[PDB]
Amino acid sequence: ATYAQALQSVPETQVSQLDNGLRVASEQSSQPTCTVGVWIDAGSRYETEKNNGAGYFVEHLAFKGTKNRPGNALEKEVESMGAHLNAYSTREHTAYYIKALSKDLPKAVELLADIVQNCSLEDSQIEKERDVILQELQENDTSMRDVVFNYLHATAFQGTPLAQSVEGPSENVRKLSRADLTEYLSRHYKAPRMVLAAAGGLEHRQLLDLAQKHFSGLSGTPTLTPCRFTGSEIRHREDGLPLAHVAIAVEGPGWANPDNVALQVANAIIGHYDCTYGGGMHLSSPLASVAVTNKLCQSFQTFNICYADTGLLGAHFVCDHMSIDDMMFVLQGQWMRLCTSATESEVVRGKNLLRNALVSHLDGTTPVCEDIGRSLLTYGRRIPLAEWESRIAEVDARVVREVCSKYFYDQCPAVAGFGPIEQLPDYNRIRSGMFWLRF
Amino acid sequence: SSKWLEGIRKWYYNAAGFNKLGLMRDDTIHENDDVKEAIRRLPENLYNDRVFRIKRALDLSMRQQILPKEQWTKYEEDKFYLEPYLKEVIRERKEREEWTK
Amino acid sequence: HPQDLEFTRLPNGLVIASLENYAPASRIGLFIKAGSRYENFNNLGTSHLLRLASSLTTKGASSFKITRGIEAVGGKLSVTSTRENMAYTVECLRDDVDILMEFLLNVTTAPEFRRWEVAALQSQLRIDKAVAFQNPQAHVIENLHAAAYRNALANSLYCPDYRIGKVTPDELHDYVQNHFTSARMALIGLGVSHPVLKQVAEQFLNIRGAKAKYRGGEIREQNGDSLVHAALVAESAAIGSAEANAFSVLQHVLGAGPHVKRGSNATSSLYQAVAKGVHQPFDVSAFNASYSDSGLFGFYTISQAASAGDVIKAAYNQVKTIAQGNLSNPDVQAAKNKLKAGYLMSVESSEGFLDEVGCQALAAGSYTPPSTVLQQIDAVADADVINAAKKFVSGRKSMAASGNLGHTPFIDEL
Repeated sequence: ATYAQALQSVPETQVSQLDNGLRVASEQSSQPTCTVGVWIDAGSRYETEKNNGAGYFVEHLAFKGTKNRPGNALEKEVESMGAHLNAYSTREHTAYYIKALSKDLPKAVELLADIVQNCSLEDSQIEKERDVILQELQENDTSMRDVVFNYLHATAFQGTPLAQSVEGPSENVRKLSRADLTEYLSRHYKAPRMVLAAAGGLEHRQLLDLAQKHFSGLSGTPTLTPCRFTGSEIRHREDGLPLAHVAIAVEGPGWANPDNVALQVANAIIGHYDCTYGGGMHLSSPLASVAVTNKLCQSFQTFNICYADTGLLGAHFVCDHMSIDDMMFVLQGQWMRLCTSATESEVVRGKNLLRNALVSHLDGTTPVCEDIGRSLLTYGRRIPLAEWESRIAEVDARVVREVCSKYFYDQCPAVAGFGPIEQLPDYNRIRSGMFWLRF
Repeated sequence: SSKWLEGIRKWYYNAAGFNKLGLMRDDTIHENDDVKEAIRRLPENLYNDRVFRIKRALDLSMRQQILPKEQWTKYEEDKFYLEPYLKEVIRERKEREEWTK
Repeated sequence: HPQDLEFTRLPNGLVIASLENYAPASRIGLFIKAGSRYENFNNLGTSHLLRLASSLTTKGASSFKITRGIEAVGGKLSVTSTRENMAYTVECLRDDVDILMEFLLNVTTAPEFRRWEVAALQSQLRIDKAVAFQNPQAHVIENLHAAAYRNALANSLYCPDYRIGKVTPDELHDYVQNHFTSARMALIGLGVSHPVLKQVAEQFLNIRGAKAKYRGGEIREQNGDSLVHAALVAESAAIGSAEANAFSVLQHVLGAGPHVKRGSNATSSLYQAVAKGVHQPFDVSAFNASYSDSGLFGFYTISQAASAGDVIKAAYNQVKTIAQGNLSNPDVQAAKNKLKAGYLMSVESSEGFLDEVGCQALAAGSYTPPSTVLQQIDAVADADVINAAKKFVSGRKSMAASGNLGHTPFIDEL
């Protein structure tokens, strides 16, 4: 078997549309398990200034009492049939998904529609979850990485709704009453913006029939402006911490470009290193080789994040307070080396890393069904991986260096620093290190 | 033919002069990053004998006096010890070059 | 799907198994009985230094060529270790199985371990131990397995404080030569064919301790981190038997990890008992660890520094009153559905399936299909559950606790 063999033989992701704009999607395989969820294209981007945090609030309250199954009957029936249940909400997307057993398909679909469209709001529950969400705000204040990415979004999209954090500010947490939450629920979750995704050992006919049964009566019947990528520098100096956390991003292309595939090849070249890895001095990234040779940083991950027709092309390193500038210089040197004179062999290494990471990621049930949700919301169609192989074969060194000269080279970064960052350069030193006069 | 070459090599080793100061063949090696790597990869007792022979050689060139005749390290009793370490260092350097080419 | 899994013990001693599916990712697992339990009191931390030594030079391939070739085909070479087993798992796309097969053979059966790389790897050992024990759970479980066995299960996953730097390649050669034999090896393939693995292991391997007693005891740690951790653990059962299956049923009766995120865990009984007793931010879970000769069953609690004692007393009285004959058979069926779900959904993805199939083939020397495993989980009876809880009660305890230990019972005051 080869790539034509292993890529032709793939399940097919049969999709359909129920007559409410309800986008339903299934994928079948031979293992006896299922992953069934509702992906919803409504997060914190759609929330205004006074209603920040209601989405995170909903995904807290979505398991705490429906009308037909009250407060503990939902969790009792779920853990009585023996299934896992999970939910999250980013700044755009929100997912409720059940990892369940194959013979529990109709009960899972019934409980999932009851979670979606019939959430009760008892005021005892709103008091409990107000206290719990304030305590989780104070918990997530400690994890430095999420503080850094919230800094990075809040300084890269200054003023737009995209700078709103997921949980929202705390005074906007302790003041939301029930009526605003009911208005939120009755506005966002209606007609086209929800996908019933189902991966694993199920039947597409049964899944379509159960959607047709339970999501009847949902009866769904005006946003998404472009956003401003400002580019700035925020620093939160705190000298009582052992590590410096620095993220830096420029603007990425978005969801709908082949330039996204090109920058995925580039960030597969630059990529990730951590302090616990095996084999230090001989790694393929020159950045990682220098950073082990001189012991600059503890870790970095250099990456891409795409939002609806925008995105950050980012790099985030956790390093000691004595070598921020050296790590910064070597990072911008590697960016400009890929921008100007990147040869063919390292592009081939990037294509191999992209293929291996993509295929090894889309394996199992849960990443497959996550891919179905985010692929029907953002694109409009789930791309089979043969087409990703085609768009990898449409990439040589020339397209990579032209697109990296289009995006990395000579832009205004968003720099976000947290910790002991005195040796972090001032913003014009980042600019004079960004472009080349060939230095 | 055979021993004529051996006569050349033994005569050149007598007329070199470092054998008269208590040195062996691999105590007068030029240092680049390769030979610094090879010195770093040595064992302990040979490294201690290396720094002791070097320190005696620097003393006996400090007062510029050559050792008495009986303590000169003759040919074919010296250790050619650094050769496999330095050989592996040069092989790895050429391996990096011809892999990245 | 015309290809089910294939299984063949080559009579030099080793086990080759495979599963040819049409999945584009190819995995090669190589499972070795060389974990921490095969050490003595003189080469501690040789397992850990051996674990961090994947990328050293082999007889036939230097370390630069190994690292750059593996990352040129972009396969993941990972080394995972439990107290019984080490596991060299190398995965990639199916067009580059042969070169990674060769590097796998190199790292296994061409060991060199030169000295300067060993020193750099000592520094790597210390940093890895720090990153590992920034979690409290690892230190609690390591004091747990140190306080419940006098013998080979009391060997740590990690190298201790003082042996960092004083482990030499002599002990590395010794441990490799007498714990990597041709009978203690399971070569598992996912996505490859059986005759290719037969060629590999038939051509290129050709090479050719003591049971653990129960001890009973306690280990406490004054750490002052305002979260008392406490594990109360008694000897339960060896692996393989329906006795161990009954203890698995018992831990799903008592309480496991949270199935519902940000939930209340109203099916778990221990959480309801302690929540009736105590009104705090707390956590109680069960703990079933299983090994070849023995195994541990107990519970594992995280509480505030004030009232850990009330938590542990309430949980202990709950386990006693389940042991004295007070439970419901629909609760047993809910426990069995949880166990069926846990076993069928621990083998969905690649690495979990590889680990399950490889340990299952290596330990008992033979494979068992998943459907009859579900049938045997169904066949466990209720008097077995009551007798397993009675065996937990009537056995000697063992306790490991960490944190601000001002209000923790020791043995008698449980």
